[PDB]
Amino acid sequence: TTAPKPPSAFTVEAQRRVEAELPFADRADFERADRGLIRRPERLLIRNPDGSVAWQLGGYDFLLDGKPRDSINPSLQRQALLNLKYGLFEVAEGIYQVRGFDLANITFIRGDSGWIVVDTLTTPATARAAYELVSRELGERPIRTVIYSHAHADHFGGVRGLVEPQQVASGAVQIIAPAGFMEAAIVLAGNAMMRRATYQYGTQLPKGPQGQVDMAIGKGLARGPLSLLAPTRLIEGEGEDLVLDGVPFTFQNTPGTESPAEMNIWLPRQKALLMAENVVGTLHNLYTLRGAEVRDALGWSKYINQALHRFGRQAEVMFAVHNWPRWGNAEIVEVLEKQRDLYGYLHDQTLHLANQGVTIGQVHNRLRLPPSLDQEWYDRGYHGSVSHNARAVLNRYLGYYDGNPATLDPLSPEDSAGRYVEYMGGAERLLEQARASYARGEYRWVVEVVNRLVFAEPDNRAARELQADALEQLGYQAENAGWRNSYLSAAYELRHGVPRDQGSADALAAMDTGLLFDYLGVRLDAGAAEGKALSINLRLPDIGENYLLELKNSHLNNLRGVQSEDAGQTVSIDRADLNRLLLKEVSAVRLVFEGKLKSSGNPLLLGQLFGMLGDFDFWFDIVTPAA
Amino acid sequence: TTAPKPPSAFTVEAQRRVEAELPFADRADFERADRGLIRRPERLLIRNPDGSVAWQLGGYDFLLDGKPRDSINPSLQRQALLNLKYGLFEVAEGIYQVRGFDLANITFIRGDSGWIVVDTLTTPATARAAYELVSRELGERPIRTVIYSHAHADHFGGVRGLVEPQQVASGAVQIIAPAGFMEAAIVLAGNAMMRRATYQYGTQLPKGPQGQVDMAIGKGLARGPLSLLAPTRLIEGEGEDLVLDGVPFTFQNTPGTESPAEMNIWLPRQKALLMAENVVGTLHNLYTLRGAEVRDALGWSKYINQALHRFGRQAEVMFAVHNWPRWGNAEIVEVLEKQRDLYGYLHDQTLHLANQGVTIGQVHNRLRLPPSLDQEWYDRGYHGSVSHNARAVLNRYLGYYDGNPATLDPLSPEDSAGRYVEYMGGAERLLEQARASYARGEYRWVVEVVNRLVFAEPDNRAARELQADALEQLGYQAENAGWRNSYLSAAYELRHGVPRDQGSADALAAMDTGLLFDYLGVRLDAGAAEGKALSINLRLPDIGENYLLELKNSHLNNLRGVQSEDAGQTVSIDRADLNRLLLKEVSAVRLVFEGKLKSSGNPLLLGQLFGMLGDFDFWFDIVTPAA
Ligand SMILES: [Zn+2]
Ligand SMILES: [Zn+2]
Ligand SMILES: [Zn+2]
Ligand SMILES: [Zn+2]
Repeated sequence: TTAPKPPSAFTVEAQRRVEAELPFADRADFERADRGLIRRPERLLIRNPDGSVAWQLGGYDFLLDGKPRDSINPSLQRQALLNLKYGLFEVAEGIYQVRGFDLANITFIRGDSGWIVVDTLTTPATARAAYELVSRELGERPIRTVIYSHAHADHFGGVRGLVEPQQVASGAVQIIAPAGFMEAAIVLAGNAMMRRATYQYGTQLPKGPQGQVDMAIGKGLARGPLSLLAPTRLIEGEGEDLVLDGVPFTFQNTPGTESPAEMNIWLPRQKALLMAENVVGTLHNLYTLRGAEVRDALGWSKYINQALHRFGRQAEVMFAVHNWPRWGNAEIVEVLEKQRDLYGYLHDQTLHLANQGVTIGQVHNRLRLPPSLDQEWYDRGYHGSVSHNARAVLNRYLGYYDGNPATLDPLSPEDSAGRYVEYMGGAERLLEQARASYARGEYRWVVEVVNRLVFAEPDNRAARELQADALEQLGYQAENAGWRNSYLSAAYELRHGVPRDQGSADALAAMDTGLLFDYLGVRLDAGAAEGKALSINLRLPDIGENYLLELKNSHLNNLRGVQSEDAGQTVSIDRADLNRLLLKEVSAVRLVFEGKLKSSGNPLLLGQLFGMLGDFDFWFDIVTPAA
Repeated sequence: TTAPKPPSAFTVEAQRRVEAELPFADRADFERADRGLIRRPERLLIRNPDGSVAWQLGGYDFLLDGKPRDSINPSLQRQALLNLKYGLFEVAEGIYQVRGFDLANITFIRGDSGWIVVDTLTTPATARAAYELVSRELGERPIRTVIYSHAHADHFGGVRGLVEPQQVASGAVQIIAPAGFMEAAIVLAGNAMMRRATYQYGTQLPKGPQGQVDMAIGKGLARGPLSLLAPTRLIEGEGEDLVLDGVPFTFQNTPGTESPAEMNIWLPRQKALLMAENVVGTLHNLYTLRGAEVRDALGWSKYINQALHRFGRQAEVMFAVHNWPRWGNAEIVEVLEKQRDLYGYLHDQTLHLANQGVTIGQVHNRLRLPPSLDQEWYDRGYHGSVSHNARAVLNRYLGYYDGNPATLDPLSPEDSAGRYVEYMGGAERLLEQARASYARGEYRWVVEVVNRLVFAEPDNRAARELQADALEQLGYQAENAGWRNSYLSAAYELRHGVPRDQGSADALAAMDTGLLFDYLGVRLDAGAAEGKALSINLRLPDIGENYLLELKNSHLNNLRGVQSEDAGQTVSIDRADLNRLLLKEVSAVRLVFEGKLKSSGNPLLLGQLFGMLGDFDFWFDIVTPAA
């Protein structure tokens, strides 16, 4: 049947096992998340200018009860409660945070004349709504300075809810980031990334006991326009000691951790340590299951130890861009140490195992945390997991292949499935014996093999539903947010199928010219390029950039700071205008007649180049072979 | 049984099918490889100071008749002959390389008063044996200058074969390398790598039609001591223009291509362009099979184009650190162009398909090169392959997890395998069907499925012998040198089982202290460190260095530039001696009595720490679960 089935007796047995292993008697965080609450709006409904709902908490009311339900891992349900403690907070003297308005927190520091604001949330609507609370409770003041902790959409995404661009250009507002920021915010596997993000965040899922419950570092993500205002000042080297509105500020770049650009903030007046997303109320991801580049556990662990050693020693509160503060120099030194040696263990021991021959596809089943790290709530794998970080690590050092030539050149799962089912007595006998495995709770095994049958015959109703039940039974058990979301999302589309009938200005403007052409490079229908050849000098004089375009062997090349004598067209167009072109906010025909788009040589060639460009459908099949 | 089997009907149909796919008619490389030949010595026999053979070519005699064999892919056979074209060569005026003294080429350039040497092969014996031949053939000259094209050992490792410390330190010999060479030269999965490397290079195989025929960038790899001297000057920035003993050199750095530190070299006076390992006679690795970090196809494509646009236009000969030179600006331009568009198409088209939802499991079965690139020998996947570079590329952007929560949390292959065999009736009905499939040629199917049973029942001789039979046919088929070797090394361990048979001073000397201790942390047995906690101030007075060592929650941390007044112990020891300690040249005890190892605080802690350092077996089980 197509609906969410109650937890099975094993799934419950699993939840009972969690009670037995995790120190639930430690309830301190509940006090730490309550501390300093200034205002908690009775209800929260934040609306984008479109009329759409960015952000909403009432779909999580069923959590407010605090009662058990057994289709939720009880450790995860605990984090889901603590992430529902939203509103305005004092962290320390003149430093404040609004939590539970979005995935991340926005943080307000008092200066002599007005707010220094750290990060800005995902979208303008929630940023705005958050600063309005700061204006209602603490009294209205202007935003002189906005600091990006690190280069994620979670933190620069609502900057247009707070300030608007002429304040920046005029300089009523400054905007600060670590060196690396603009390069790091910016694409090339974005369609793939955003589709597998629907899984990881469970975006089709309803909010509920069988659906979405929590996203580890927050409830979830706000939806709406993404914005992006460039920094006017960058922190270089190892950091800077700056004064902003008369408040002293220490930046400590940790490049190449949870982001390529990132920095911790040390506030010596309040003895406050704002640790970016380096350290939060969860084991962070080394590899997001969304799809990404692997992250350096080792430099991660090493930068937390540098923070322990320069600031952790003399700190009084430690707070972050997600989750909540911990006060007390003793709790601060311990947590930092434990987090330091979390990313260290994951790293050191994963590779220690790999130096004993344990592959990328075994290491997750062998690595376990020592008690002193497993028994911490801030060390649970809510966002990242022990399992998939150790592979991520393994994958960082040795790549995807396990050393075994049996798997050096595999057949696609759809083309391999048919013979798997034929060897196993066919579907009806594959299933029959699968149910027997289902009926004793080997949900990790049933998902692997029934998967084969769904790929061999994706119209087989029976294959999908059983696979779904194994997947949903597996999700109810999940401690990690992304896992739970991911699993249940699969079950959703096996039961119903996928949707059938289905830009940022700031982002495309943020995107480097060279990289646009690199993004453009990904466009190319090779079928259309086959046999083709052209070269085109592009010049964009607003930013003083000249590029050589060269298509040949079904590949678009681009090279900054060179032109050719032999190029068959010269195009001359401001980058500003070229974005409007790709954003369709002007017509090219309108640009050329305006004398904004200039041409010499063959005028067709640029048009030909863009004619050969395919597109990418958002709803591609993940759980079945292509429809 | 235990011996190698003939090519099957389906193996040599496959060998045939290459027949028409590939232009055996262009044999123009053969004149390319023959040209400039000054001497191919009678036979090649290079020994180390050991008495053992570094290098020898007489085991490749079977190819010298040059008759095709169906146990070899005819394209690899073409390369394998081409790489037999060893000896001393002229490339241009006053430019010579010896080829076929090691995996790479060594390059001698005439100066006003001596040689400029570019690269050093793998080990001191071969580089000295090269240098002697050059000295016999066209006169003894000193090497005043040695240049490292890049940071792989097959190019620096033979430097002590040509020079040694006092001529460098007197300044009679300078050493040029690209900035960042030393960190690039030097660990953390050093053991895993190497053992998966025996399979890549097929160190266990015989040289024969039924073993190791070639290694794509050359014959194979010489065996010997690994040396390394430090540079005296570095090329920084985008590059630099020097005059060495009257000869004008231009250096174009290409960092983060085949090596993190690399440079192409341009010689204007002969119009000669030495293209490092950016451009050689083969599709190179993006992802080495032994296990390493994914490399950046895109930067690689672009640096070739950049070189195309600075030099290629005006080059007359283009030679490289592997394989053979090519003459004619028209050819030289063309080759470059194709190579540029090769890695770029690889990068773009993987990302294109990925953006349409083609996962890490399908992509290599989707992507194909277009003819222009396919039908050039130098674009053949001998070293790297289109099939594993795509997956690497997909892997660099999205990671190892293909998106399907059926694979999110797999059971190890040896805990699921059993049911995979019970699912297929039993080791009876798996072998029955599997030998049926073997008769129809389905070798990529069979190596997958039987590996289920070899993992389920790692003693079953019929599973082991069949798996081996299917893997060998695949190895004969394979166009790739690593692939072939891996397939035919797997076969060899399945049949005979894995040996039960049972370090470079310069290498450790060049290893940063932090990095040395990062690796020691990896050696830490997690069981012996549980619950303990110690902190050590390490001082290394020779190099001015100070480290804080901290073990806690089962993790070894190390921190440069820090000292704690609460450390339980302070150990004071020249890095040079800590080297010697780790190279077992000298004992801990003797260093105490020579006043070379001093202590204060708790004198025992350093010993306790080292006591908790475990060890690794080299010969770990790859083709079966851990014995
Ligand atoms: Zn982030
Ligand atoms: Zn965030
Ligand atoms: Zn190399
Ligand atoms: Zn090499």
